Amino acid sequence: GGTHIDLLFHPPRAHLLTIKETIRKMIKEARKVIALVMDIFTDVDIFKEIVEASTRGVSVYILLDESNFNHFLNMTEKQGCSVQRLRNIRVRTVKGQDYFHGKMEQKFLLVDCQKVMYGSYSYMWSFEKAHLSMVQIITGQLVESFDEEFRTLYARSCVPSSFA
Amino acid sequence: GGTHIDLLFHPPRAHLLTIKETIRKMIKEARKVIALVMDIFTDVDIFKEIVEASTRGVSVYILLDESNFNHFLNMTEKQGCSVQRLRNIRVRTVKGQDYFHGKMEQKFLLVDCQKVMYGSYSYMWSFEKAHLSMVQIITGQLVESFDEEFRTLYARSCVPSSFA
Ligand SMILES: COC(=O)[C@@H]1C[C@@H](O)CN1C(=O)c1ccco1
Ligand SMILES: COC(=O)[C@@H]1C[C@@H](O)CN1C(=O)c1ccco1
Repeated sequence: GGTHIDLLFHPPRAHLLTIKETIRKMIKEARKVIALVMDIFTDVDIFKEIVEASTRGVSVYILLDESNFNHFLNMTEKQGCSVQRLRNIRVRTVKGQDYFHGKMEQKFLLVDCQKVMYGSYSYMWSFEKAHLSMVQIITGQLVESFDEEFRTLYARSCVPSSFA
Repeated sequence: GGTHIDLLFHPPRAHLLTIKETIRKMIKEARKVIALVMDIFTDVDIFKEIVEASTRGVSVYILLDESNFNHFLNMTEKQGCSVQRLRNIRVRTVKGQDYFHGKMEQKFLLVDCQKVMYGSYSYMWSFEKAHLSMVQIITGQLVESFDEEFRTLYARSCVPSSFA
């Protein structure tokens, strides 16, 4: 087996779902595991879908850029929905080399070791309404390289300071 | 023919060249055309390579995020190297929908309609020294989709205001 890749764009071009609707669909259809690497995560709709998935029993692992993590924490506080009290979600932070903050500038979503969304869309209102972006939907062989990269990032991640 | 994809990382993992050395190599080996879509372009080494390519006769088309274009202009002024006086380089800007600036958040390099570098590396010192990032080197069938996306972006681009 090879690798299959479909492109999606924001705004949409020659496909039926927006990128955001495709993210929510990927998450709603997850059976086993969600592995997410994201620079900035403030989009409440996407967060809700991930929380719902975790309540069905899906194991969710989230790696967030350290410098922007406060924005995720602010969003989860506003929502009354602490990741520390959700048993099936683990969140850790990843940073680069400071000099000015070094950042984890990689974004992808990996579901059931089966499908990846890889591209320039960040989970924020601005990507739904303001920015131009594109992603690949990847299935097949190359997915295993994303699994390996998620594990690689996970190994260099830290428990966030906030958490006890 | 299908599509072939190799991953590269910053910092490097199981490959010989850094992403930046691979960018310079792609550019130095271009025979015909370079098509670049970039959010922020301040890296002087990469810029030098693109100028050299244009002086060999390579047609270079650069699409830059509008909101960050001043940073490119500042870099080319510091370098004494105006894109308006280089006959084989065209530069245009692309913007999103403002509300706060909407941005073109897509980055890729497309050389000779043959090879693409697609991923999270921006052409700035910070990506060489501080940030974690990854790209794909793509060849084969999927390259034609990047060609089509470059043309799509180009059609929605503007002459930058500075230029006369
Ligand atoms: C599917 O929803 C949309 O495409 C909306 C509809 C119109 O408001 C344009 N738009 C944008 O999101 C956008 C982002 C960058 C440039 O435009
Ligand atoms: C090939 O050059 C490098 O990898 C340098 C060497 C060491 O200084 C680490 N590094 C980084 O660029 C970096 C970016 C994010 C985290 O580390």
